[PDB]
Amino acid sequence: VNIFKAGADEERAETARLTSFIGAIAIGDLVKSTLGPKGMDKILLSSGRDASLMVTNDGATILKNIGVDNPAAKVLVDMSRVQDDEVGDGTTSVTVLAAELLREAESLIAKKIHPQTIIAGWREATKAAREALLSSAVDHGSDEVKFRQDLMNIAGTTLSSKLLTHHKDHFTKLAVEAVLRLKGSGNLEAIHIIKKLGGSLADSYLDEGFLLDKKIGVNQPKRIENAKILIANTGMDTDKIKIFGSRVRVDSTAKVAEIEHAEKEKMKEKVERILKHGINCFINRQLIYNYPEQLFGAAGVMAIEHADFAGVERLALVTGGEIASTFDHPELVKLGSCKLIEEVMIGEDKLIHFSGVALGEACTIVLRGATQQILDEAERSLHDALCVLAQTVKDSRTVYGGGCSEMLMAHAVTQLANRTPGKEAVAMESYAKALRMLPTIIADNAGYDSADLVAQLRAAHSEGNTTAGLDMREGTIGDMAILGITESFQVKRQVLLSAAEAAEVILRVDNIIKAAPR
Amino acid sequence: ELEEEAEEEQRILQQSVVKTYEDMTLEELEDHEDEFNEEDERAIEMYRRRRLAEWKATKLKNKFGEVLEISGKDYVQEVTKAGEGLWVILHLYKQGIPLCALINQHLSGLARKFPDVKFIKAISTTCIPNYPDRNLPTIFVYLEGDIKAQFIGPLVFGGMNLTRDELEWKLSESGAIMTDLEENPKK
Amino acid sequence: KIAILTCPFEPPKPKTKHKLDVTSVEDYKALQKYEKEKFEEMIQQIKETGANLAICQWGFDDEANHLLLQNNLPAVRWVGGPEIELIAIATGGRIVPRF
Ligand SMILES: Nc1ncnc2c1ncn2[C@@H]1O[C@H](COP(=O)(O)OP(=O)(O)O)[C@@H](O)[C@H]1O
Ligand SMILES: [Mg+2]
Repeated sequence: VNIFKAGADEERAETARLTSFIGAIAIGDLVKSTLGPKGMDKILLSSGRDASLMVTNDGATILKNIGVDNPAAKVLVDMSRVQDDEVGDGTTSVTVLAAELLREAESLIAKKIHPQTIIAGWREATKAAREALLSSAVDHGSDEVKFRQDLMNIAGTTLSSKLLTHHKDHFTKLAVEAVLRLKGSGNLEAIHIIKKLGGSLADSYLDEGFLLDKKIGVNQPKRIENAKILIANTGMDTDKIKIFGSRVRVDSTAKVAEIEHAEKEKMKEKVERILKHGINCFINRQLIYNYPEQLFGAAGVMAIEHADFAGVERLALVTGGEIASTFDHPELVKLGSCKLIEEVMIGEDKLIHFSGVALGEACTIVLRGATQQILDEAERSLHDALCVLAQTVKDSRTVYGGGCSEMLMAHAVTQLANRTPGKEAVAMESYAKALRMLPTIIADNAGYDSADLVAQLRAAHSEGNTTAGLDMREGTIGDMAILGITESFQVKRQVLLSAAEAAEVILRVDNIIKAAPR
Repeated sequence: ELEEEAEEEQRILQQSVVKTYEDMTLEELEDHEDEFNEEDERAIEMYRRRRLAEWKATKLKNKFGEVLEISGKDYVQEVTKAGEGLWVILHLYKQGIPLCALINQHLSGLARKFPDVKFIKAISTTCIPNYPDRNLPTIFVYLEGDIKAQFIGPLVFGGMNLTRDELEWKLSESGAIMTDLEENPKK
Repeated sequence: KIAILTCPFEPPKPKTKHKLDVTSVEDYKALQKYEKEKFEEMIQQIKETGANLAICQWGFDDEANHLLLQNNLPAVRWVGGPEIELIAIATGGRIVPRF
C-alpha cells in the first residue's frame, strides 16, 4: 500500500545510493575537464530569459549556474560554493576529489562492505593525510625576498589554469602588487576591477592611484594640483529638516517667499561651513543638487556627486580622509591628500584619476579584453588569484603543488593502511587511489601518459623524494622545489577536509524521500 | 459635458444601457427632481434613505485626509495593527531621486483625492536595514500585513506615465492584478 | 562599558499625529537650531555616562554616525530585539528607552 502523496516518492534501498553516486559522478565528470594548466573552459548558456552567455573555467560558477536535480549534486554544488567562499580556490579540485571518493565508495560497496566501515577507514585516512600535509608544510614570512618570491609562485600556480595564462608572466606580479597595497588588511573590496572592452588583454594594468567612474559638476574645475580632499556623506539635496510634521501655515505669499529664501540661505551656510575646512575637493555619497553645485563652482572647489558606499570607502582608504556628515568642528579628524585629479580617458569614457595618493590602501585594476566573456572570465579568475594571495598573506604556510602534496599525503594514507588490519585497509587504499586520481586527471587533461607519470610519482614518493611532481610544460616528473609550483597550505587543507566531509555525509544515506513539488 | 444639457430637449438615447434613479447618487439625483414620475416616488425615497444611510455609515470610515509621518520605529504597529480590512500602501523612498519624488507628490494628491485608504510613507534606509539604492522607488500594498503586490524597480515602474493608470493599479487589488492598464495605456 | 539603548539617534516625534507650524524665518532658524542642538545634546549625553560603546535597536542616520565617530565612541545599529535582550543579559547592563 502507498501512503505518501501524489508526486511524493521514496527510494529506500540501493536505488538511493545509485542516484546519489550517479549524480556525484556526473558533477565530477562535468567539472573534471577544467583542471591543470592544460584544462579547457566551458560555455554556460541560459535557456530562459535574456539568454545569458558566460565563458568560465572554475567549477564554482559552473556548478552554481546549472540547475541540478539530484540531491547529491546539490550537496556537491553547495560544498563548492562554501569552499569558494572560504578560500576562493580548489573548488574544482574539491568537487573532483569528492566525486572520486564516491566512485571508490560505490566500488567498495559492490564488494559488500558496510558504509560505516568505509566511514571509519576514511576518517583514519584523512587524519593521517592531514597530519602528513601539515608535517610537509613549508613556512615563510620572516624573510622578505623569499616570501615575495613565494607569493609570486602562488599567484603563478593560481593563475596558470585560467585564460590569463596567455599573459601569465604579466598578470601574476600585478596581482601580487595589488595585495601588497592592502598592507595586511583582509579587505578585498579595497580592490576595484574596472572592465572596459577594447584592446588586448595584455593592456590591463594596476593603476598607480585610484580611478573613479563619476562626473565633475558643471562649473567646477576639472584638474587640481596638491589636492586637499574632503570626503562627506551629507545630503546636499532639498535637505528636509527631518522634523516630520513641520509645514508652513501662513497667510501671505511674502511669508513663503521668505521661508524659501531662508531655506536657500541655510544651504548656503552649510556650503560655507564645508568650505571653511580649507578644501579644494569634495566627494559626497548621495546626490548634490543644483544650488550646492553652483556654490561649489563659484567657490572654486571640485565636487563629486553620487559616489556610493564602496566609492567613498575606497577613497577614504586610498587618501586617508574621514567620512564626514557634520561640519561643526573642522579642527577634528582631518582630510586626505593627493597630487593630481586629472580626468583621463579610457576607450570612449572619462574617469577621474586620483594620482599621487597619500595611501596605497586601495587601488583599481583596469581589465581590457576583446570580448565581454573574456572580461568576465578575467575578472573571476583575477578575483580567485587575489583571494588566494590575501589568504596566504594572512597565513604564509605553503605546500608544493602539481600533485606533490597530494602524492605525499596519499603515500601517508597507504602507509597507514598497510599497518591496519580488517576491512579498514581496503577503505584506506581506496581513499589513497581516489586522492591520487587528481594528478592522473591533470595529466589526462594535459594529454600525457597518465599511468606512467603516476607510477613514477608513486615510486619517487615511496623512495623518499618528497618534492616530486608533474612538470607540465614538458610533461615529465620534476622537482617542485626547483621549479616553483607552490600552493597555499590553507587551500589544500580546506579542499581535503571539505571533500572528505561531503563524501562522508553523502555516503551514509540509505533512504531518499522526495515530497510532492509545489 | 454641460453643453449637451442646453443644445436641445432631444437627447433620447445613445450608449445608455440603463437609465433609472437607482444609480444617480447625489449630484445628479437632485437635478431632475421634476422628471421622477409620481407613482414610483415612494421607491425613490426608500432608495435615497437607504443610500444616504450607507453614506452616513461610510462617514465613519472615510476620514483620513492626507499623508502621515511614520518611520521605521513605527512600522510594525501600523502594518500589523493598523486595523481590520484597512488598506495600507507602504512607500519606501529617499530624498534626491526624481521619479520617487514624482510618485510621492502624486500619492500626496491621492491622499486627499481618496481618503478611504490611508497609505503610509517611510524613509528607505531607516525602515529596513541595508536596503540597496537600486530599489529607491518602492511601493507595496497590503491589508492585515499579508503583502500582496511588491513591484520593485527604478525605471520599470514608469513614474512618468503613472498618474491615473498606476493610481488605480495601487488602488485596485484583491483580484486580477492586470485590471486598469488598458484604461490608460502608454502606447 | 556598553550603553544598551533602544530609541533611535534621530530627532524625537510624538506617536500622536502632530503639525508643527512654522510661520516666519525666525521660526525656521529656530527649527534648524533645535535639530542641531538635539543631535549635539544626544551625543554629549551618550558620552557623559562614560560608555566606550553604544548599541541601538532601531538604527540612525549620518549626522549621528559622524558624531559617534568624532567622539571616539563606537556603536552598532539595527540590532534585533532578542539580540538586544541577550546583550543586556550577557554584559550585565540595563535596557534604557530614552537618552
Ligand atoms: N602550472 C602548473 N603545474 C603543475 N600543476 C599545476 C599548475 N597549475 C595548477 N596545478 C595543479 O592543478 C590543480 C588544480 O588547479 P586549478 O585548475 O588552478 O584549480 P582551480 O580551478 O580551483 O583554480 C592544483 O591542485 C595544482 O596543484
Ligand atoms: Mg587555481
